[PDB]
Amino acid sequence: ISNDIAIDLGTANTLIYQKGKGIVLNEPSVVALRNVGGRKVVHAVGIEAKQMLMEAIRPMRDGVIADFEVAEEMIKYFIRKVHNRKGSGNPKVIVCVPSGATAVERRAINDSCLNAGARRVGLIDEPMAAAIGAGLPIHEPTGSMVVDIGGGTTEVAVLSLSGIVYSRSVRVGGDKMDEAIISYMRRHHNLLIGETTAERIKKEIGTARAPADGEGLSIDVKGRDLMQGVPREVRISEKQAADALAEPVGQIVEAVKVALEATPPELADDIADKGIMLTGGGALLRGLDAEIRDHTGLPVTVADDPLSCVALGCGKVLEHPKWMKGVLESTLA
Ligand SMILES: Nc1ncnc2c1ncn2[C@@H]1O[C@H](COP(=O)(O)OP(=O)(O)O)[C@@H](O)[C@H]1O
Ligand SMILES: [Mg+2]
Repeated sequence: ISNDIAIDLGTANTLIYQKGKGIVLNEPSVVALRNVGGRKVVHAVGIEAKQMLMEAIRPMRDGVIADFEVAEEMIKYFIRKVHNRKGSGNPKVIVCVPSGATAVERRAINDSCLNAGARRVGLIDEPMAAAIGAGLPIHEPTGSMVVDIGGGTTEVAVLSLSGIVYSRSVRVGGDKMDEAIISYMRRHHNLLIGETTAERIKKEIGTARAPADGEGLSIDVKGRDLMQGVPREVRISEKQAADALAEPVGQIVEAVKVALEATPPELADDIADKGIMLTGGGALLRGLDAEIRDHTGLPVTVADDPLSCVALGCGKVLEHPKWMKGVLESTLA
């Protein structure tokens, strides 16, 4: 029985695919730090940390390693958590990393896996894993565009010839959408709300396009009054949430358009045929596909299972390592 794993080390969520088992771990990429005698201690990791949240730290939140020690501890914790005692002790590991990850960041990730016992580590770039999981024909000379909207980043890439031809990331994704909602409630309604409430609003009435409709549906939002601090409830409409999200949505649209203008022709025309493939959790924002379509004049398809696409692509590379080439940049023990 195998301990080989592929890790989607996301800005917001970490997923681990295990050989012969599938996705065995899907947890937020968060650590709870405790202050003990002026020292900071990694007290809890993942869903256990989120459930007890001490200071919250998301060490990968912006698509770069913010805290190396904490990121390493988080990686080791997750690897240890999925380890099977009755399985091999020296597994092969794949980790998905952002395209712009630096040598130092990549070395840190490789070392984390080697220090947890891996006999070999291969790194794969996020948009390649996303394309593979979305089922894009990244072997053909046909141009493909994938737009992966995650937590702290959106990555856009043009693929062909088993390779990335263009890639660019911007620090706008689902986190900035939540922050926009938090900011809207504070400035427009004098109401302090937390990330959990912001995410519920985004999922329930959040949308990339205002209702022609008028104001659309509405929900009740519970928070604390800004000046007072007393619990207060405020009704918010789909129109209002659309207003709140307009700015980060606009920045995601701009990222796609910037990528398009930088797309080396020939490839331009291969794109307007089958369009753009959206993946990542951020792609689940209602109407974002239509909004991108309307402002690029390009067709837009949302990948099946956009939250899991990267993990499933990594898993496919893990299971069928002969299927493709040098998608992996590898390091042995
Ligand atoms: N139904 C939904 N509507 C809008 N956003 C969503 C939905 N479900 C999840 N998300 C968002 O997806 C983002 C996480 O996407 P993910 O691809 O896991 O990011 P990363 O790979 O960077 O960790 C979060 O900001 C989360 O709020
Ligand atoms: Mg991701």
